[PDB]
Amino acid sequence: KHKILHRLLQD
Amino acid sequence: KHKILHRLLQD
Amino acid sequence: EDMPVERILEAELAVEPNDPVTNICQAADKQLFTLVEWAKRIPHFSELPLDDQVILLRAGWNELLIASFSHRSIAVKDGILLATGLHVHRNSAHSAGVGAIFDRVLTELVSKMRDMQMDKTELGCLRAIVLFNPDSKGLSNPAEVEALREKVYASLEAYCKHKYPEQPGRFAKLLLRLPALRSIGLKCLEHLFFFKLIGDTPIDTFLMEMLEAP
Amino acid sequence: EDMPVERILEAELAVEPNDPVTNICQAADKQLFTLVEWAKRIPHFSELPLDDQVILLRAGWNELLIASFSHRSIAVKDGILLATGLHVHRNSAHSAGVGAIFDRVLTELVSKMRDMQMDKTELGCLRAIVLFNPDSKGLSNPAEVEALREKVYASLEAYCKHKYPEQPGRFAKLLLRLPALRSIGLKCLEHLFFFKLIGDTPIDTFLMEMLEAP
Ligand SMILES: CC(=C/C=C/C(C)=C/C(=O)O)/C=C1\CCCc2cccc(C)c21
Ligand SMILES: CC(=C/C=C/C(C)=C/C(=O)O)/C=C1\CCCc2cccc(C)c21
Repeated sequence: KHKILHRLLQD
Repeated sequence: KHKILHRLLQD
Repeated sequence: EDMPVERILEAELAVEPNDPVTNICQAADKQLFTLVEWAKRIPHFSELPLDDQVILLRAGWNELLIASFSHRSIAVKDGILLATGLHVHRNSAHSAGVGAIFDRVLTELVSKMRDMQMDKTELGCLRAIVLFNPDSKGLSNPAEVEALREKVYASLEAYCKHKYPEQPGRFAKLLLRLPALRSIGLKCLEHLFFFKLIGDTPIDTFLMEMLEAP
Repeated sequence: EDMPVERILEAELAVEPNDPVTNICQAADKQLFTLVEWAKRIPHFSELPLDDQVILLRAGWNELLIASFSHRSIAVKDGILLATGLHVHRNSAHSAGVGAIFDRVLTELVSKMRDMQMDKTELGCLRAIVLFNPDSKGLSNPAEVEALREKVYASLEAYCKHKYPEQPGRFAKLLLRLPALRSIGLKCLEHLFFFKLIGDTPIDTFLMEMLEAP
C-alpha cells in the first residue's frame, strides 16, 4: 500500500 | 442550561 | 503573577484521596463534582465570571479527568485505577469493545507519565493549563484566560529546571503530552455520545449534563 | 544533537515560493508532494527506515499542511491563501458548509500566529515537532523518533530567548498551539472522509491515498 508515498520517499 | 454545574460553582 | 505552584499542588492533594464501561461512566460522574471543587481551588479561577467558569469546565472536563486517572494509574500494571477504587485491566476494556482508546491512554499517557516520573505539582499545572483554555468558544474575555494560562506554565517551567536542573527539556516534554491528551480526550467523548445514543450503559445526571448542548 | 534551526528554515524556504471545498482538496493534494520533499530536507528524517518515514508522514500530513497554509494566511484578511494561489474567504467557506472548521482555523491558528508574529524558523520547528510524532502507531523505533523531537524543540527554545529575549514565554506559547492544531487536524480529516463517502468533490490520487488504511 501507499504506492505514491514510497516512490517519492525513495527517489 | 447546565443546572448542576452552576449550582456547584455558585455555592 | 500570583500563580504559586504550591497552591496548585494543594488543589490536587485536596481532591485526591460488571461492564468495565459502566464503571468508567460512573467514576466520571463522581469525579465531575470533585472537578469543580478542584477548579475553585485553582488561583484566580473563581474570580472569573460564572459563565466563563462554566465554559472552561465544560470545555476541558474530559481532558482534565483523563489526565487525573492516568497519572493515578502509573503504579498500576496494565490498566487504570478509578476514583471509585475499581481497577480496569487492559483485557477487560478490550472485552468491552473499547480496547483501542484504552491502549492509547496506556501508551500515550499512563506509560509516558510513569517513564518521566511526572510529579503531582506537574500534573496540577498541566491540568491548570488545560482548564485555562483561551480557545474555549463563548469566553467573555479570552485574553484574560490566556493571561492566566501563561502565568501557569511560567511557574511550571520555574518549578522545573529548579527541581530537575539535570533535565533541561522536562518543561517542553510535559507540554508535549497535551496534543495526545486533546486527541484522546476527543475520542473518549465520541464513545460517550455513542453510549448515550445506544441507550445501554447507565449515565448519571452530571455526566449526562456535560453531553448537553452546546 | 545536530538539529540546527538554519537547516529547518531552509526546508521551509525551499518549498515555500468554483466550490471552495474542491479548491482546498486540490491544494492539499498538490502540497502532499511538496510535503515529502520538505520532510527529506529535515535533518535525520531520511535516515529513519523508509517504513517509519511513511508512518510519520501519513500520521501528520494534515496537521503539517494546515500549519503551513495558516502561517501563510497571516497577511490575509478573513480567509486563507492556498498554495495554488487561490484565496478562500471566510464567507465563501461558510456558503460551502465548512464555516465552523474554517472559523476555528482563523481563530485558533491564523490569528494567533499573526498576533505573536510567529516567524518561519518557528513554523519550521513546530512542523518538525509534529513530523517527529513518537506516538505514531507502528514505529519500529518510537524512542528514536522521540529523541529527534526533543532535539528539535531544544533548538527552538534556543532560537527563542535569543531572538526574543524580551519574551520569556514565547517558547511555551508556540508549543501551546499544537493541541489546537491536533484538534483542528482531526476535524478536517473527518470532513475529508465525509467528502469521499458522499462522492462529490474531486479527490486526487495522493490525497486519496492518505485516506487509505490504516
Ligand atoms: C470522558 C472520560 C472520563 C473519565 C472519567 C474517570 C474514569 C475518572 C476517574 O475515575 O478518575 C473517559 C471515558 C468516559 C466514557 C468513554 C470512555 C471509554 C473508554 C475509556 C474511558 C476512560 C472513557
Ligand atoms: C486536511 C486539509 C489539508 C489542507 C491542505 C491545503 C489547503 C494546503 C495548502 O493549500 O497549502 C484541510 C482540508 C482538506 C479537506 C477538508 C477541509 C475542510 C475545510 C477546510 C480545510 C482546510 C480542509
